[PDB]
Amino acid sequence: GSADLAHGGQVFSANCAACHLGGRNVVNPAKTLQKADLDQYGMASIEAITTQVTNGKGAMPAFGSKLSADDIADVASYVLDQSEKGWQG
Amino acid sequence: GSADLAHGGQVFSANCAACHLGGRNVVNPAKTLQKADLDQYGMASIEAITTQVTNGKGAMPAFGSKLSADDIADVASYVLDQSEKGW
Ligand code: HEC
Ligand code: HEC
Repeated sequence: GSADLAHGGQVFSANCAACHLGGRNVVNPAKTLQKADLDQYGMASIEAITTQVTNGKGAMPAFGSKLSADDIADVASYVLDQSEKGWQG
Repeated sequence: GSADLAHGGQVFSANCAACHLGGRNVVNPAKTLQKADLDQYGMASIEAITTQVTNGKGAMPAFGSKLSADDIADVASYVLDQSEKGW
């Protein structure tokens, strides 16, 4: 596909899969990356995901000082794309 | 003392149990709060626990901007005390 989504998947594996492998949320099981959960909590957008990745929230760490702006844009795109695809395989 | 440990337990329930319930570690089972693990990684002290809680590490979030210094001292004392008596 696109370069952005591919790089987003690498940012995801290295920074997010520890808690969200395959769209899970092993820490807070009510707040997964499945589309229904993103929709329930108003997180089904690039800007909302970007805000939470940048600032952290609750038990989720912040990445705003550790990732580049492009890294965060790409990982947000990857999450939204995988969520729309049902985190298939 | 007893006051510190009691408040530490409340800070722990509100901020740490999501990942460390009963002294475990839902994200990385190799790095629990059990005495053997704290000893292995040099984390079996108020100073070490305070630092990690304040700064975060890896997938563990930082709490230094969200908790008072007293909150962090107390939760550190709680964790050390639980580890010594076995969670
Ligand atoms: C474990 C330490 C995590 C890391 C690593 C990542 N996330 Fe996370 N995420 C975690 C928690 C505990 C929560 C809920 C926070 C709360 O209190 O509300 C979240 C939530 C999200 C969400 C929203 C999910 C939803 O509302 O259903 C998103 C979109 C999200 N997380 C993305 C994300 C990214 C992109 C990560 C790597 C940069 C990442 N998380 C890491 C726990 C953890
Ligand atoms: C999930 C989002 C966590 C939250 C909430 C808390 N901790 Fe944590 N802890 C977590 C991880 C992923 C790790 C290992 C980090 C690494 O990469 O090395 C830890 C580690 C600790 C340790 C050291 C344990 C050991 O070395 O065996 C301690 C003492 C510790 N965590 C304490 C602690 C406190 C007091 C918390 C609430 C304020 C807390 N953690 C929350 C994951 C998560």
